Amino acid sequence: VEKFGDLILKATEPQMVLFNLYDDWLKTISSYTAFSRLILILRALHVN
Amino acid sequence: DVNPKAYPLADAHLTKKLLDLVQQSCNYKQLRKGANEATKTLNRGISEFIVMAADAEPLEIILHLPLLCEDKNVPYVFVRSKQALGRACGVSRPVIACSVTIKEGSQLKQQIQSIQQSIERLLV
Amino acid sequence: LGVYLTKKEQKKLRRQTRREAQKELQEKVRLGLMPPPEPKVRISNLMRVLGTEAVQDPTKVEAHVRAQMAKRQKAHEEANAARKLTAEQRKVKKIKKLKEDISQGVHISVYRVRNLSNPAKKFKIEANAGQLYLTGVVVLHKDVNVVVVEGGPKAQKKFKRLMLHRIKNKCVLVWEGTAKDRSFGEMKFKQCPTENMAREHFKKHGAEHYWDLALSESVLESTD
RNA sequence: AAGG
RNA sequence: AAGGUAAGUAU
RNA sequence: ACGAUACAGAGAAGAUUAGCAUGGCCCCUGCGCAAGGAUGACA
RNA sequence: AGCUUUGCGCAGUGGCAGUAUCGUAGCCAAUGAGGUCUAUCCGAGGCGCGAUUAUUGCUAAUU
Repeated sequence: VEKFGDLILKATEPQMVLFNLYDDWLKTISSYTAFSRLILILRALHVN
Repeated sequence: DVNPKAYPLADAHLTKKLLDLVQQSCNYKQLRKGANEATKTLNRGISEFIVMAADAEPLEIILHLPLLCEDKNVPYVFVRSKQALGRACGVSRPVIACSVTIKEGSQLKQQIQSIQQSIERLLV
Repeated sequence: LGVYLTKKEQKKLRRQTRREAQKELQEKVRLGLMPPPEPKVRISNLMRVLGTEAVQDPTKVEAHVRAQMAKRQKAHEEANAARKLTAEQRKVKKIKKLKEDISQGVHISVYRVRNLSNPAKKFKIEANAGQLYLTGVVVLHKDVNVVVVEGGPKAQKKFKRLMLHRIKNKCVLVWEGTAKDRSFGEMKFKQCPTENMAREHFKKHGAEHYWDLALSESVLESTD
């Protein structure tokens, strides 16, 4: 994902960064569905 | 008919009201079943009124309860059936004497007082 | 002459009715008249029921599970609401439980109040008697205030409790009893500056003796 | 399938 | 001398 | 009358496995039924 | 007119435990079941027998 790659490449010193991969998902679906959707998205990103 | 020894016998309407109050008292944990428990409640002065059946054979096994009621100033009444009285108490077995105990703050206090007034004006 | 049921009897009845219903449903399913029941699925039950399906289509499976849960909730609400007392029907049950049968007899209570000047108290008495179907009369004098109340024993008890504890000069019950038939209508709150016409009005209904008792008791209290 |  | 038999189906 | 042959040979173990609903118990919520409690309201 | 108590149903959600849940044209039981403690006091089921994966169904696999 560009938002992580550009951030890491642009970084000059180590630092702890907190993100949220369930940005607007818990407002409408359970965390069980959010995790499965995110893992599907990540699998698709890795594969192609 | 019924034994004349049971002179304070209730009519049908009062019988229904008494059985309803006995069932409500059983639901409120305010009832004692049996002649022995009625005697115990009378001796401890925690009895509102005593309901006893007119089919007890012999009836003399509960005729001591009116005397204890008079001594302790507690109203008493006779119902025509020992099987319906037992059912009202929540027990399938016949009951020949049930005692409604005194519980402060109970929601049945007004009904208990009304039944006491009805009984105390029916004996004669 | 109804027969009550013990708690064991009630448990037996409920258990055997539920068992009969379950057996009937199972027979309907086996015979083919009813489709087999689908497993009940919740959010915590989603993966345990369809993990294979939840992996491929997470949002679709989530939507299906939530649709089943919403269907169950909708069925529950429809059952509850379908069997709900109409707003007018609620009044009909209430308007009837408070209507005692005065065919057998009417219970009459007579009250004497030292002072009844407060309009709020007048409205309280009038409304409470009207709701409880307590037909009667209120006669206002300098000291005597005869409140004849006739109706049902439950309404009589409620109204006696009303002026004994809910409403505050003092309130005294003159005489509580029964008569064959009613003799007064709705609350009127007649004003009676003098005793003669108050007695005449009570004689119109044929209940002057209530006025006599109230006047005599008030005189005795004044002398005491 | 073969032996006493 | 034993306590050391596989149970078979075919030919 | 065995045995030799050809074949099989794990020649000693219900080893089962998950899901849901019922059932028991204990609340909570809604609705119905039958009873009841306490209180408020001026012309 | 609201509010609220008790009991009974009907459902919904949730929690807990499977050494336990039922069955009683068997017997006994408030005319007293059962009592180690509190006994001139306690007050309700007990026992025997039967069912069982210590309630019972479907569903999915392998078969």
